[PDB]
Amino acid sequence: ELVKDVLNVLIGVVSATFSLPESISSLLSEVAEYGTCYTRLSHFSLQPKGLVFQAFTSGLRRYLQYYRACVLSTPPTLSLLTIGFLFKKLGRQLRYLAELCGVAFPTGVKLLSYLYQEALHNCSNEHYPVLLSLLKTSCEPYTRFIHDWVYSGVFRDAYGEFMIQVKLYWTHGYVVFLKHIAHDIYVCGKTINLLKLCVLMKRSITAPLAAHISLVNKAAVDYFFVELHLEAHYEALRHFLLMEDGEFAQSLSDLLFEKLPGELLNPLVLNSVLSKALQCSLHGDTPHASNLSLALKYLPEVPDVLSCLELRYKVDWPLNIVITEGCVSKYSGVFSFLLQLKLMMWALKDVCFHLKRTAMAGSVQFRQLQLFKHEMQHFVKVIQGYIANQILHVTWCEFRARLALEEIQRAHAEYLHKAVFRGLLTEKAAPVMNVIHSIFSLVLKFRSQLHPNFALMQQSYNTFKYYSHFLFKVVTKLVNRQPHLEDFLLRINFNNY
Repeated sequence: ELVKDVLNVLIGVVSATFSLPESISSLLSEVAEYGTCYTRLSHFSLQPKGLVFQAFTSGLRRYLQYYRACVLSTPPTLSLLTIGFLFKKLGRQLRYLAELCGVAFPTGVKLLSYLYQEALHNCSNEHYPVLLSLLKTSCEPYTRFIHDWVYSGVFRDAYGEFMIQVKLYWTHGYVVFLKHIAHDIYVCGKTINLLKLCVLMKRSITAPLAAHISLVNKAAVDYFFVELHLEAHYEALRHFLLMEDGEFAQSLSDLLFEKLPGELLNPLVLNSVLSKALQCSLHGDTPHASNLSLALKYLPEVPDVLSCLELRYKVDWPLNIVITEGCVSKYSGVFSFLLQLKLMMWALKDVCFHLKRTAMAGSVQFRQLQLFKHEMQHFVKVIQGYIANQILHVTWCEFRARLALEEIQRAHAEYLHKAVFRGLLTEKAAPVMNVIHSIFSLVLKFRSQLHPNFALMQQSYNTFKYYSHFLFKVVTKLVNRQPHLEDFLLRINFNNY
């Protein structure tokens, strides 16, 4: 009858006319060449390189068996033409699966995403369910690795199909699905790995996932405050580095300035002056109060306004990862300025005290002399009042009502950066800082000449009044081009021009 011959070609077994009127051969090739793709699949999807490729390979055999189930089920012996028409709406789909595979071929995520773009490309048509059932199982193992960083945190990779592979401790290199969740997964895992050492709407994935991301991060930040006192370290480093606590800088700087080369630089005096300083603090002497390594960074040789010296805080592991080893370096930048400021309010205090013992001696030469100090002191006691208003109070209002895990890195990087910006240390407003040195220098010369050389000092003060009068113009011209500098005008200029 020949029915059992054509039907035994979709299975792959050869026949009397299938090797490996008269026009029936042409209409036979319409069903024959269908079989050439069925065999061309088992030769390609037989193995049980990549793990996601195996599942997609394991998904194909979940389909062909149905194609083997449909055949040999309905027709015992039907008309010849019935076969060609019955296997048309289904046969052409089998030839479509040849365009998908080879009969090179991506692997890993590159394949799990390539198959996705085949869905939207041919969505409305009848190829939607078959492709979907493949994608629904071709991503099954890939969810498991995603199901590790979310629940357990053990990274299980074999060949690199995962898009992510494996002091600083944050060198798990990272670089389709919605990127709104991609970068979040990368951080939703590193937190767990850090606590261990201490229509195509994708709703079936994010919904069981986003519910767990917010609980981890909230428990991660809460882990820091209520147990490791992150809120304390900030409000403690400010007590020591930014010199917020009086009776400490006025005891440290006051000690060092008593000396001024080979002395004052061995670790016997400068590494001990701190342990004498902390006792006069009336605040501290806690586990926080330690780790104040008063270390130096230069070996100078020999009237100026510079004494290079550093003061570094020290931290331990679960806090080292937040407070960057670069941020503390910038505290050292803002510190050497603030210490340099105290050198004025002590040297200027000296001449105010050095002159006190001189007092009978009342003449025009005397009173006209002392009014210089009153005219120079008021300037420094103004620029200091500015610093003690921006870098310690208002920039601290932010970053204190701002906090209440990635954000902690940026919020801190924004707190200090505003402190060095309002501090006239940025290179943008550098000329405003350069002129300050001319002011500070002249006060030191005024300290050297503690009336044998009055006129030598009278010329010095006149140079001071010129430079100060020059500052009022260079800062004003820098307003048309910084709302931070605005408050300086109201500070330097008041009831004058």
